[PDB]
Order: sequence, then structure tokens, then C-alpha cells
Amino acid sequence: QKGYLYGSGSATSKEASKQKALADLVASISVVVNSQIHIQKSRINLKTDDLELNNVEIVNQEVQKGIYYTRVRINQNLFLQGLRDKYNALYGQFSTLMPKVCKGVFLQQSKSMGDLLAKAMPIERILKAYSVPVGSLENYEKIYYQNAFKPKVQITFDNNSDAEIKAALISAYARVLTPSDEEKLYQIKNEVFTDSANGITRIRVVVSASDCQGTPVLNRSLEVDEKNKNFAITRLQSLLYK
Repeated sequence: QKGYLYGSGSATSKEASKQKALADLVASISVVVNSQIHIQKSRINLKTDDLELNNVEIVNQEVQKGIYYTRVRINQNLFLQGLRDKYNALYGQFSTLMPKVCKGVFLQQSKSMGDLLAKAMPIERILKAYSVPVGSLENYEKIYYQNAFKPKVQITFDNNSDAEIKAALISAYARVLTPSDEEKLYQIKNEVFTDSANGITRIRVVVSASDCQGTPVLNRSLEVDEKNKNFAITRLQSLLYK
């Protein structure tokens, strides 16, 4: 009950009006919120967006001569409860991302943990600044730095292959991975003919979650690209049309 925040907008379309008014409402709440953490910090950082809200009230709607106007508001307390909720949903989504069938994690499952922790911390900063509970991420962070940032995956090669480019590969693999030798964690087999062929599988199972890359440009060390291109591959497999 204690508080109601407003937002309002006008556009040559009813829908566009609605949208300009939410935007303006989120924008308006960011302010009240940022300066609440500012009048708390022991001495507009975070900018909220629709993701953070739900189904808010329409207080005015007018239309005249082609322009539409919409004004919206939301209860401050319902707004916080909704943050408590998106947070709780983030927390219990993390638990479904941890170690599991192995001790090791792999790419997307890691990127996702990174994302949750990145959405959660700001939400949590807000919540603590208003004296709502939920206490701690510290534990999850630990679990993240010790299993998921990177992380550690074994990297195998073939009885022959070759070193430099093998080096090139491990080097690129490394801007995303931490080559490890400990077991009970995801593997990535390799075979390089002139251009690689890559396997994923994890502990207890051979879940093949991997494809095979090539680039016939043979110009010696100047084929640095199987690397320069391998990154871009492995990155955009964290879910981005691969």
C-alpha cells in the first residue's frame, strides 16, 4: 500500500502508447531504486527492464486526433514481491545446473550459471536495499568458480597429430576452457588431419555433444584461422544458432 509509482507515454498507436508508458514506468522505478541503494551504501547503477515486472495497472487511456496516451502504475510493494520472485526463480534454477552426473561442467551449462548469477546479484542488491530477506549467493558463487568458470575439461588428441597447431587449438580451447587431466569430467577428443574433428562425452556416458571443423587454406602457420575460427565456433555453441 505504502507507495505507487507512475509512468506514462503517448504514441500514434494504442499499443505503442502502452509500451512507451511501461518503459517510462521501469525508467521511473530504476531512479527511485538506484537512489535507495545510494541512500544506503556505507561510504543509476542498475537499470531495470520489463523482465523485472509483470501485469501492472492501467490508470488512463485517452486517444484524440490520432495520438494515444496511456498511464500505468504499480504498487511499490507488489513490485518488490515480484523481484523476490524472479530472484527465487533464479536461485532454484541454479540448483538444476550444478555438477549432476559428473564432477565437471561444460560450456552452455556454465554460461547459463554465469548468467543467473549475473541477473541475481543486481536483483539482490535491490532487495537488500529494501530489507527483504533471501540472504546469500556466496555459496553458489563458490560452486561456480570451482566447477563452472571455464571450466576444467580433459582434452585428448590422436597418437600422431602435430604440436604447433595442436598448441593453437589448446590455446583457443583455453579462452573458454581449462585443459585438465583429472577425470570424472567432460572430455573432448581430437584428431587433426589438416583440420580438426572433435568429440564431447562426459563421465559414466559417451553423450556425443560435438561436431567437426575444417579449413583447407594450407599456407603453413598462416592457417592460424582453425584457431581464430574455432573460438567463434565454440563461443556461439553456448546457444546462438549452433
